[PDB]
Amino acid sequence: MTNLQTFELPTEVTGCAADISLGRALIQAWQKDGIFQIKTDSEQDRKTQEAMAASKQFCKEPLTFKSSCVSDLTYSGYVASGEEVTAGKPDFPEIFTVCKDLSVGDQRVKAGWPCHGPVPWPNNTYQKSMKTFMEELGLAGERLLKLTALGFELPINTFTDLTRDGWHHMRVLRFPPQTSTLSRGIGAHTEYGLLVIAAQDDVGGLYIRPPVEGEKRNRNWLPGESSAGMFEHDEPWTFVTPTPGVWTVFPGDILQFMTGGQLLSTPHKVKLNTRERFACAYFHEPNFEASAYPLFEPANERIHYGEHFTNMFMRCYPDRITTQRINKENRLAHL
Ligand SMILES: NC(=[NH2+])NCCC[C@H](N)C(=O)O
Ligand SMILES: O=C(O)CCC(=O)C(=O)O
Ligand SMILES: [Fe+3]
Repeated sequence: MTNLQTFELPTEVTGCAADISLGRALIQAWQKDGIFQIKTDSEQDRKTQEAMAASKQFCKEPLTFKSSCVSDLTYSGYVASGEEVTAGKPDFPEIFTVCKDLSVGDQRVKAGWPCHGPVPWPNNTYQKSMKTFMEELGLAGERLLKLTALGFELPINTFTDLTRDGWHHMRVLRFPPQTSTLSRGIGAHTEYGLLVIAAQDDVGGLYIRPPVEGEKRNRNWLPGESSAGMFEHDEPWTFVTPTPGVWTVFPGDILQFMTGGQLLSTPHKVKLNTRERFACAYFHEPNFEASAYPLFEPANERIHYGEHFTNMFMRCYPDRITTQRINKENRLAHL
């Protein structure tokens, strides 16, 4: 809580002795702190700062242009400050969401799969910066998933077998400065996939909740057990202090389900600061068609990830044209 643990990942994870020891240490760090940091090399750091710069430049565009970067096929594109709701309350960052960039010629888009479509990019320079960043983030996610399997003494590709053509996506965020009566950036929530890899500038605002002995956690993938808003005003909340040259990593709903709670989907929230805050949250996700399964309970329960993703994003954006078209064309009922 006072100081987060920081790890260096190897370029390749093969299953050697050092890989197993590192994977164990990563799991223990999650089980104690709910989060850890990983050191970035010069290339990872450059691509991070390049993405932040593109984010700041895009936010300087007029609102009428930013609001035009929307799609009714995919949730990729702009989200205005105040548009997204968490636990019914408006969240206040402006966001650009980057999901899998699929042309209208892609077979899944022609088949009308929910959430599948081309990103409404503001320009190609912004596109190149975000795609390059997400390639680098994906390499880290695969390393982390192999180390996580090794740390549980599972076959090395237990999780990466679910992430071939994974539904990886990213939220490019700018939080506005606070007012005297409003400091809620995003309410307490958990993410939906396997891993969250996050970067931030030096302003500060992210808080996470570590595992708490005796504290039962809602299973955000079940009806009536949303994690949105839970524990929001009760300690403990660890401040994720801005630290140069690191990314933060914590698990999502799928890891909690697959490990039977031995890993918890880390609740987190953002408070507005006295200055605007830029951050990027990347989500290393299963394939949209993947079905996650219990690893430690020899059980019929499954999570169809794509269904979880679509359910979650419709609850984030009930009035977005993407949500309207899913309802109008029964795209989720179809799924
Ligand atoms: N699309 C997201 N990842 N949103 C993160 C914030 C929480 C989200 N509004 C929810 O209700 O679950
Ligand atoms: O602001 C951050 O660092 C993370 C924001 C976040 O949790 C999210 O967008 O899901
Ligand atoms: Fe989040």
